[PDB]
Amino acid sequence: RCNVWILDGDLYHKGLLKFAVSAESLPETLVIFVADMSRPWTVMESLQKWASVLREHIDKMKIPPEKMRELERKFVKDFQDYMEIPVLVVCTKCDAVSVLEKEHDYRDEHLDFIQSHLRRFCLQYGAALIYTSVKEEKNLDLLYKYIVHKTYGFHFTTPALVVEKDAVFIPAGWDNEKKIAILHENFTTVKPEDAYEDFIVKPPVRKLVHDKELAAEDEQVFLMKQQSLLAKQEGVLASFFNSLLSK
Amino acid sequence: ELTEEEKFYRNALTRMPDGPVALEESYSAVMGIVSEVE
Repeated sequence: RCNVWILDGDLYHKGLLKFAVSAESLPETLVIFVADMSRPWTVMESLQKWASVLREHIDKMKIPPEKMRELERKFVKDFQDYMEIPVLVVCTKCDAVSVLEKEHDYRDEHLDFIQSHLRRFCLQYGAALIYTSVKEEKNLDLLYKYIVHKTYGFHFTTPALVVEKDAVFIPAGWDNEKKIAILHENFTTVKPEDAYEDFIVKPPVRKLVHDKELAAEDEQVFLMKQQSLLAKQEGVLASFFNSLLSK
Repeated sequence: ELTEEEKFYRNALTRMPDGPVALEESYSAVMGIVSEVE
């Protein structure tokens, strides 16, 4: 049985992480990072937020530098040895892509943009990317198999799927900048180096802006003001009718 | 539309007077009993 630890989204509870991972239990732990595809625009901001939180957590652990470099060597050896600590990025509510086509006029270029961003981030952290949909039950068994493989060392056989928009799967080591360059061919307006935020926009949700506080004047200032007061006492039609007048 | 945060006092956990200390003791105590049983 594999221990499961779900941290609340607020940083106020991030200090609970010390009770989820310890020095003895760090190598046995597999890290899962969730990305919400119903809110794609915050995905990388959230990912650098939580990854940075994990880096800060590992900093407070005070692992010996030799042991830390040993862990890095083990992880990288697992990395380059791939043929056709661990970090796995899981995308949730990818079926909301169907919403993005109808509500925000997205297209294959935008989806290529976000997934190329996600694969470059996975390269940065050496992670495996996967797309899921609990609503549609997509890639759940593929997930479970990969999780068991990477934790218990079980076998794995599924290949990398990078053609379908909402079912992408990339095991660790598969991705590379040359392999990521295929999506940049589909780009016709944006570039790989363009900023996330300028192209993909965070919608300005029409929150109820509470009205200005209307305040009654104080009695003294009001009476002073009253004392001061008391003591001192069509075209388009014309265009058409000009058009039919010139001729 | 009213979100879950607006509907209920989910954020009240962050308004404890002694910070998150009391929440840690709750989680720690669960860790202590499990450590002994294990």
